[PDB]
Amino acid sequence: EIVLTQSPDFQSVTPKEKVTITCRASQSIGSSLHWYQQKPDQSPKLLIKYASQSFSGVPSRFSGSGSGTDFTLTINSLEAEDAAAYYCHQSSSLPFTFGPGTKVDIKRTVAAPSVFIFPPSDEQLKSGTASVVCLLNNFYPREAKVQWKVDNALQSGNSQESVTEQDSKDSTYSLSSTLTLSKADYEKHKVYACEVTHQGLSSPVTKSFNRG
Amino acid sequence: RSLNCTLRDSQQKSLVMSGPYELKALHLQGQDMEQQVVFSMSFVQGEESNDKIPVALGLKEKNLYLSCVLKDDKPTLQLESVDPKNYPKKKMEKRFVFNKIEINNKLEFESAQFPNWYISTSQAENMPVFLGGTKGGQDITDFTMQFVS
Amino acid sequence: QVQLVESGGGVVQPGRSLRLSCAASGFTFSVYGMNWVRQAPAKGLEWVAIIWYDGDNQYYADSVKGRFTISRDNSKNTLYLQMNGLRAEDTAVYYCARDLRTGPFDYWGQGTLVTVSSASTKGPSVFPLAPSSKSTSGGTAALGCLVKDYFPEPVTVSWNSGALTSGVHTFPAVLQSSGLYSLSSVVTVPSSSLGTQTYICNVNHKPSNTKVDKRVAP
Repeated sequence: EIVLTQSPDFQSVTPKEKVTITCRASQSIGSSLHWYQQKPDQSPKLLIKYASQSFSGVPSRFSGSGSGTDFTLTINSLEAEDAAAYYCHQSSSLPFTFGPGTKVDIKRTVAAPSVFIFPPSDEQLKSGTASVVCLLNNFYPREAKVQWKVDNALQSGNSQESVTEQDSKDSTYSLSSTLTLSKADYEKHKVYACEVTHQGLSSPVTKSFNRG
Repeated sequence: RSLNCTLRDSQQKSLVMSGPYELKALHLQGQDMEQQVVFSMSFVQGEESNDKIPVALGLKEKNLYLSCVLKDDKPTLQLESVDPKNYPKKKMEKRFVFNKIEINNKLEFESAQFPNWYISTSQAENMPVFLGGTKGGQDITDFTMQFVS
Repeated sequence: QVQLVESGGGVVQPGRSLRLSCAASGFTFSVYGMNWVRQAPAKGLEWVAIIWYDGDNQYYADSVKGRFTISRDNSKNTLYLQMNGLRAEDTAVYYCARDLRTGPFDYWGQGTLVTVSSASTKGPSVFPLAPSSKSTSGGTAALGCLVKDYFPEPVTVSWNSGALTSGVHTFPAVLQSSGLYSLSSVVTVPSSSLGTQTYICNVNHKPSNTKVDKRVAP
């Protein structure tokens, strides 16, 4: 099959500036290279058809170039709504193949997360489990570290985290971390804290509560 | 020298891709005309005359070229997989060469590998595009060319 | 105009079978090639299969060849995907897609999720993440709902029947060891609203008949 190499896998770009993403075919595909955009929680959409033709309804800021093996997708005057995934696909020969994709991050001003801690609910504690939630709201850049501390002890193998995709309007990310313990283990300790390290904060912030 | 075009038979049927290496001829209405195969017609070296012009027919959006080969010892039209890096060539292999004939304001495509055999369509809807020996009978050998930008 | 609607997605045990369908409208279905494109959770796009306009010819990706069958019914404007000998690697959102000249995929459906696992369907426990002094910054209070231990994906989370959208963050689900999923949905609201405006997280999990309208009280 024809292998499609997409470069880069991720790119952070300043708004109103230009973004250039390349697609490389292992064998010559002529002009049969198409570009797609996939926004979070949405189905993919055709941007550019046959290397350089803009599809019906696509804004003029999206342009495609290339022939043979090397192809480029250019996004002129980058907007916050362009924070999405981009894919190249070849139709020159069967089987049809896609590139691995490129994620585009919009470079806005540094924003510290507003950190919130949530103790386990009375309802969950009644069922025999205890989940502590640490929320990191509206921050930029994406790079953020959350550490769980229970009575001055660093936690491992008992937490899971989830990050949203970049917000299409405010260009921020939000992160949720959940520490899970049994009801018995939860009742043995008092100080529950989530330590947050982010560029926006002057010093690493610690949001904590006492079980009692 | 090369040009991009769409070919329609004398009965106005459009040519569409039917499989990995298959073309079919059917009538397409209005908006569906965007489905017609885009051909890459290249002017190649060969036997030149006032009646015949040697051409090569590529699929433009595919790594395919129309080819004439013997299948069950009968001249057969096929779509052959090629390396687009090497094609189009000035001196094209015989099987890919077609003689572009101007009749009565229509176009005919005779096989250079098998003379008196032409690119043909059935009178019937949605039948494969094939190489036919008969000229002025069952098979349609006349086509109209429409340039694309 | 063009509309592509997928159906048949759900849970299927490894080695078993599932049949997908796609209802098409707003174009001459009988003259357009139809395709299946898949996307595993948090992964890229992968072309599955193609069926040309008249349904006479089909082509498959190397990863599904001999297990999957693509078919169409031009009298009913429906595209099908018969998936046999299913393995964990087949877990993906399966998109219905129309092609232009056997080239770009010009129109796409909404996709249908196919979960290939031996896990049992389980409804989520909806726990409130109550707004307190530990979840308040100035005049803004953060609250939420923890949608814990459910199977399979997806869950839909709305706030106040969809009336509350600003400041809402619904986190992508995390898959646990047990085979069960867990997610969180949060919202930052003005502190003055607490006690007067009712905050309900509407959690709907169709595979288990679960519909929870949990009250998040401060």
